[PDB]
This record gives sequence, structure tokens and C-alpha cells, in this order.
Amino acid sequence: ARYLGPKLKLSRREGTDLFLKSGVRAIDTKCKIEQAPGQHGARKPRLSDYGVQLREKQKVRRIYGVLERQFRNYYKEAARLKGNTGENLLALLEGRLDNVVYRMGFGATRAEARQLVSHKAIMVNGRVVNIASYQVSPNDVVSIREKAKKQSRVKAALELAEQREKPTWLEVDAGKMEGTFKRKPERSDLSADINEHLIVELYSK
Amino acid sequence: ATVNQLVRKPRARKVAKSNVPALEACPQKRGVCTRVYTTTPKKPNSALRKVCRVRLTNGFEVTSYIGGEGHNLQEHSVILIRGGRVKDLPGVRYHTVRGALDCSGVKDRKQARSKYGVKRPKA
Amino acid sequence: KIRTLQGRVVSDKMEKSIVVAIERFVKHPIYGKFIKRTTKLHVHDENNECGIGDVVEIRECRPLSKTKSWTLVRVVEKAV
Amino acid sequence: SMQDPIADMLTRIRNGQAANKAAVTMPSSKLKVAIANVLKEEGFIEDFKVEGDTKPELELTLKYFQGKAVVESIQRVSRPGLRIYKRKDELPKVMAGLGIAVVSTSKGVMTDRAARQAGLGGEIICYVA
Amino acid sequence: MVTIRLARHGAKKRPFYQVVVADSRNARNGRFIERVGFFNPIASEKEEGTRLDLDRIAHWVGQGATISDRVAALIKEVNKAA
Amino acid sequence: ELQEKLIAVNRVSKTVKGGRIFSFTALTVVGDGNGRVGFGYGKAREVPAAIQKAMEKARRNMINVALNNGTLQHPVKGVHTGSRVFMQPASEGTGIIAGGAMRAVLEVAGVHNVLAKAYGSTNPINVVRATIDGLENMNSPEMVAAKRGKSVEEILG
RNA sequence: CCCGCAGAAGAAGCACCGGCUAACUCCGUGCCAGCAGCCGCGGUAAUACGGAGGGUGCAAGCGUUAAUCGGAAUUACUGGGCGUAAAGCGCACGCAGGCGGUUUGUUAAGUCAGAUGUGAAAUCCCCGGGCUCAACCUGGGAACUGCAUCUGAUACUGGCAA
RNA sequence: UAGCUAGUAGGUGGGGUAACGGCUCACCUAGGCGACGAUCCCUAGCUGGUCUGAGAGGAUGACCAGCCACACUGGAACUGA
Repeated sequence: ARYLGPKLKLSRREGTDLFLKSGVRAIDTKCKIEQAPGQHGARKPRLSDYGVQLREKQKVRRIYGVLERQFRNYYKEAARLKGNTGENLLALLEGRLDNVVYRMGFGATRAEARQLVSHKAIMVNGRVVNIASYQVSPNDVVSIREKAKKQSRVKAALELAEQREKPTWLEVDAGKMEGTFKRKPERSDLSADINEHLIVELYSK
Repeated sequence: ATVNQLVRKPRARKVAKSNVPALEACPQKRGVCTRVYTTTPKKPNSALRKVCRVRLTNGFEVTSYIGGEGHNLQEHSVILIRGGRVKDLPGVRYHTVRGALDCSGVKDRKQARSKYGVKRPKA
Repeated sequence: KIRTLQGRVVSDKMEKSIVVAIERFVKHPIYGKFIKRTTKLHVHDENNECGIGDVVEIRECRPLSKTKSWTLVRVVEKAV
Repeated sequence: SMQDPIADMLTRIRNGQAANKAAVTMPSSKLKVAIANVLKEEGFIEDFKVEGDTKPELELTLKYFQGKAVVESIQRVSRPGLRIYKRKDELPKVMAGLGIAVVSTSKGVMTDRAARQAGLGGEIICYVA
Repeated sequence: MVTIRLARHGAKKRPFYQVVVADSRNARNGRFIERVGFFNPIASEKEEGTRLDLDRIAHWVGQGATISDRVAALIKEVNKAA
Repeated sequence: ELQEKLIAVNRVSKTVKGGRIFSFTALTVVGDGNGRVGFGYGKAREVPAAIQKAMEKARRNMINVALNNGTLQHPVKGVHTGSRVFMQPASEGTGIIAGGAMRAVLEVAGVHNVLAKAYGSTNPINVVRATIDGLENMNSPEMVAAKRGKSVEEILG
């Protein structure tokens, strides 16, 4: 159900940094980015109007590591929800348990965060959950279990979070390792470079 | 138009018939597979297509195309018959499912081995 | 109050029974046109108090034969 | 042979708008006056005269805000060959609400907008917008 | 014969009983007159777990409705006075 | 700031005494993304010149369309030469639901909603003239109130 | 369901890459072998055949076949046309049927408003809750666009009378 | 598939059914249905529902539930509410 592969080649096909390999070294410096998705990566294809829809749909999927079957269910849940469909779909992706712990800074990458939550290291509301796709509600609190605490993986990851953008929909203390989910993320709170406009259009055909 | 005429005779639907008239609502059937032979295609193409007539277990007598390079069918060896025409040979409406009861997979097929009934290479 | 239905007499030579057609003004399920439909009914009555081709009054009653589960109430605007 | 006197209004108005005619005339009736009164207070027609003792001629007077026609499209809905009736919750909104729908309700002839606050619908006479 | 009994619903190993007014000649989850509440055997302390419409139950017993063993304990379990 | 977009490129022939001499015809639309659209057909011997002659024709053939804060005002037909273009107001439609040569002329208008549907012919050249025809004849409540009613409030309920 | 042991150890394949449709080269064969849903490829320089490499899509599933709907506004009630693309009967009379100028009174038959009964439960939708999340279950509401009865409205259609 | 029907349509009287009823017999009347499709042929369990469809519609009736019919085939009756 996971990718399990060269998670920097996905950034080369999309032509942008997907934060799949953030880690301790901030700048990547070993990617050969924008010039080798494959053997014929130097050539620039025509990239027709269906292609810019498929590349946009895959790019958000590569970032969060969500497969097509689970991502399509997120779109149907965003369609039935009130308001803008693209806003709800990004909120649903931003409300995932494996995503929010990466937003807390307990994981250097989302794959590291997805492995951390699966190994029963997330201790939410005093109730342990190992499901990556757990949709967290507002005014909830997430923590780290004592059996998986301070084991040289998360302290190497929380010191990497001050060079990040400081999300405003959640608060991190990093001393008690207790993270709270204050509110649903807004459109201006996220990266703001991704275009959710092309996302809805592709599923309508 | 003219709705008053419509209540005297409603809109008749375009009734359609399938291209594979062998027991509708059925994926595959097996036949006793007599007279394996060859047929030259229509004029825009030129070949020696391996075709086969099939006496199905339902009583129908139809001809089917044997996909892949080479087969082991002769007058016997009941095979599995699935739908799908050829657009090269007039009359052929079906295809033989290679990898079935009595027809083995095509030798030396590394790509598209789910089709033509070819198993995974050992190493 | 009893549910009474109108209707015009079709056939009379039936020996103390009568055939009355009831016209219903129903809308088409699909095209939406209002087509006047006909509902024939065998109506019970006395020997002959209403002729052929006139409007009568009908009410539902106990079945009285293999047909004719409806009886007559009164005759209004009789035949000419 | 002159089945629908309401569509006679609608074809004369629509042709009156394309021909740039200032006024049109037609034999009047009680229903013809009622729809003309609805169009008068809505802004499609400034005034209409009903002169005539035994053969009244409903003299409509068309307006033009610009060189284009004020009455863009006007169509007959409740044709005599196909009667159309709508409930209070089924009243249509012609042209996203900014175009009226003349409806014959139980309280008289008025627009679809006026019928909704009346809480009762009726026969949709026409779509004028 | 009118009876007041439980209808077995819910997923496997998570039973949910709906107390219902049905005829004894009918099936367990079959034809019934009307439902009068529910009962949760595997319940929690959230808000509920047993709810019956006691005024409709007392209406049926005046017409000869026989109360089965579990719901009779549930009628005692709901504790009309407290 | 003009948001250029090529739609389709077709190769046409003339069939002259020497033989077939080919030519390329383009189809481009431009629009500032605030309510202005305009198309230029263009034709030349080669593709980049046929595109470029369509660049200049679209700029001088722009038309103004009033938008309802990013969507069109009311549902409308757009019939033009066998192409029956129809669009619904689709209040917050969340993404352009439109077909071939329907998306390009709309995304330059500056929209992100409204559903579209094309009936009859699907020829790219005619449908882009059908969309502009459907867009230009539309009126917004501020000038519907001028032509009729003489009031902005009572015409919209 | 919880705790302890050991170690990444026990766990990734399937289809496609000429256009439709996301993805390219090379090698071998040469209208042969073969592909193909359609357009069509293969004639000794094949992104269409077979293989290799690379990539694309999906994922404990992936392709093919079979069946329904959609696209198909190619049965058009919503929502098509009949001069030349398929479509005015050769023409006329005329029964049933369909529609019908204008005014007044009456009826409420059609139409509309309200109320009542009913439209089983389960299913759809919305607001919540419980299974570690989800699937799943469940509470309430909405809905079930329908039918019957009663009380009214009298504008439009119909009946009656002038 | 343009005519079908002779206990067939109705009436009087008798019998019969938990109960009306040609339900069943005697007599009389010559009636009854059908172009808003009777009779005949082919096919089919019906519905809440399911899938698809923006909607209208279209196909469908596996699973859950309500009703019906069947219990090797044909026919018949007893017991029993």
C-alpha cells in the first residue's frame, strides 16, 4: 500500500521538491533535478491539457504517499462536504494522522512520520492509534508514547522543524512532546503553490 | 415531436445485438476445437493468420483466432474461447485464451505475459 | 359521506344492470399531457329507471355478480 | 385557426422588438389585459391602451433602452396542446432570478417572484426575460 | 400471537438488538408491526445502551402482548422509577 | 497579463497544378482573466507563423463580458453554426467542467467554476465562436435594472 | 485487546509507452513472424511486431473477456429533424380523437394552498455516536417526488346557462 | 395476433362457502369485452430496492426485507382455527 522506492525520482518527474527527502541536509544537492526523470529526461514533452491534470493529481499524491483508491475516496468525501471541494480535499489530506505528525515536526520526512505512527509511537488523547489515515478532529492533542520516546530518531527530527514555515493551525512545545491540533488548516496556511483547481477537473471526466 | 402523436406511439428504443452471439451474459466457453488451419487476411493486410474453427459445447460452430506466435492445436485438445473480433479476417468473432485447458502459453514471451498465458520467468 | 363517482351510460339492455363509463382526466407519466382516459364499470340499479346514454351517480357496494361491484345512487341530467 | 390567443401576444411582441416598431395592436381580452398589466409594472412595457367598445384593440407600446430590444426572449410555456401547471415550490426562475415568469395563480396573474411570497403557484403562462 | 422481542442486528461479533413488536409466527428479523426501541449488549458508557418506549409497551400489553424473557429483564433493567 | 493559449492546429491543402501544397491553420484565444475574451484564427505556410498571425488577430478582436465575481450571470444558450453550447451558473463549481476548445476560452475569461456542455458539432473553430456569442449577449443585474424595472433591488428578489 | 523476545529479518507484482491516452530509445525479423478497441502498423534504418534498457499507470492486486448505463441531444418529455444529408402520405373529403374567438353568471371537475390518514422496516441523504481509523453498525431527522379524504382559492383549462 | 366469449353478461329461484359472488345447478333475457388493444404468441416471479445517469430517464430484481407460487410430475381429498 506504500511506495517503497526511489523517493526523489518522483520530484524529478514533477519538477519540484516534494519534501520526501528533507532530512538533516536542507539543500538536496544530489538530485540532478529537472534534467533526468529517466533515460530521455533532457527532452521536454508537449504535456497536453490532460497531462497537466494528471501531473497535478499525482504531485499531491506523491507528497502525502496516498494511493489512487484512497485518494479517490478523499475526493468523494470532499465533494459531498459543504463548501469548496478543493478546500475540503486539501483539509482532508492535511487532517491525516501521518501528515499532522510531520507538521508537528516529530518526523523529518512524511515517510519517517508514516513509519513512526505505524509503530504505535503516536499516543493521541491517551489512546494509541497506529493508523496513518486517522482523521484528527479539531482541539485534539497528540503525543509520543514512552516506549518509543527520546530514541535518537525524533530528537534528530524536532531540531529540523525551526527552519520550517511554523504552521499556524497547530502548536508544538517539543519539550513535553505534546502536539495540539487547534483548527482545520486554511488555504493561506498551507504551501499556497499547489493548484487544487486542476484536481477536481480530472475526476469529472 | 408533436407530443400528441407520442402518446399514441412512444419513442422506440434502438435495440442492439452483441458481436459475440454465443450464450449472452457469459465471458468464456470451451469447444472441441476441430480443424486447425490458416486463413489469409483481407487486402489491406498480408499474412498467414493462425485461425481455428470451434464446435462449442452449446452446439454452435464458430471460428476463433489463435493469438501469439505458434500453437499446439490439432483437430482436438479442447481450448478456452473468449470474445473479441480481429478486424482482419471476415467471420472471426472470438479469440483463444492461451494458457488454458489444452493450449499452453507462447514460448519466449517476457512482456505482456498475463496475456497469452505465459508464467513468470523462474529467475 | 360516501365517495360517489360520476359517469355516462353506455349500454342499457342488460336486465336490471347497466354499463357506465367513467372519464378520468389524468396526466401522462412521461410527456405530461392530460389524456382523458375511460373507466368502464358495470353498475347495479333497479329494473329500468335510466335509459341509454345519460349521466348517473355511482357508489361502491357489495359485489353482486362476477362483475358489477358498484351500484347506482341517482340519475341526474337524464337522457333526451 | 387562431387556437392560442396568448401566443398571439408573444409572437407580435417578439416581432415588434425585432422590427423596431414603437407600438403594436391586437384584439384585446380580459386575460390579454392582465398579462399586459404585469408587463407594465415590471419594466417591459411602459403603457398599454385598451380602447374599443365591441372590438377592443390592446395597443401595447414597446420601449427601447438602447438600440437593442428590452424584451430579449419571450416564449410560450402553457400551450393549449400541452398544459403546464406548477406548485409553489416548483416555480421556475427564468435567467437566474433576474427574469420573471408570468404565472396564472389562484389570486390572479402575477410573476413567479410575487407568487412565492403569496405561498401558492399556478399555471405558468410564459417565460419573458 | 403478538410478542415483544429482540431483533438480532449489527455486524459479526457486534450484536445490536432492537426491541420490536412482532407476531410469534414470524421470523426473528422478519415481518413486524412496529419497533419500540433498541438495546446494545456490547455498549459503552457514552450516553445510552438501552432505550425503550415504555408508554407504547404498556399500550400493547393491554391488547395481550406477551413479554419475552430478556426484554422483561430489560423492562426491569431500565428501572421505571430510577 | 494577457494569458495566451493555443487551442488547435490543423493542416490544410490547396491542390494546385504542381500538386498538393500544404498550409497550417491555428486557433488561439487571449484574455486578461477578468472578463475579456477574444479569438484569432490565423493561417500561414508554417506552424509558428500561423500561430503568430493568430496572436495578433485575437488581440484586436477582444470583447468585454461582465462576470459575477468569477462566474457568469445566468444560464444561457450559445448556438452558432451547428454548435449548441450551453452553460449553467454553477455557484462555486470548483474547477472548470468544460470540453474541447471549451476550457481554453473559459480559463482566459478568469473563471474556476461553471459546468459546460456542447451539443451538435464539436468543431473547434465554430465552438470558440459559440462561446463568445454566448458570453457577449449575457446581461448582469446592474444593467438589467437599467433596461427594465429602473431598480436594482426588485429585479433580483 | 495489552505486555515481553529477536531482527529489517517473513512479505510486489500486473498492464501500457504512434494518436485517442500517461510514458522513449536500442537490438532482431522484414506485408514474414505477428499487433490491433478505432484510425491502421510490418515492403532490410519499426517509439505500433518479439526482446533488452528506461519510463508511465495501478497496487495485493493488475490486465483480458462477458453484461448494464453514460458519453449517445445517434428515440431528443427535459432534449432532434423532414427542399438538396433519412424523413411531407399524389391530392382532397371526413368519423373517432386532439385543439379551439370574445363577454357575464355559476360549478370546483382539472389546477393551487392548508390539514389528516397512508406512502412497512431495511436502502439514499444530513446531523451525531460506537468499533485503534476506515469499511461496518447504529440514534434522530429529512426523504419516500405517490394515493385517498376534508376545508378553501376562482386567476387559467373544462362542464352548464345566457 | 382484429375480432374474442356460450356459465359466457345479467336477472329469478334453489344449493354451497367462516363470507358476497355463475361459487355451483333449473329457467329466462342475448347479452359481455375490444382500436384508451379484447383474444392469441413469445418472455418474465412482483416490490422496497441495485447500478448508471447532472437531472429526466434507462437497465435490473443476486444479497437484506414484504408478498406470491412451488416441494419428482399430474390429480384429489382428510385432519386441523
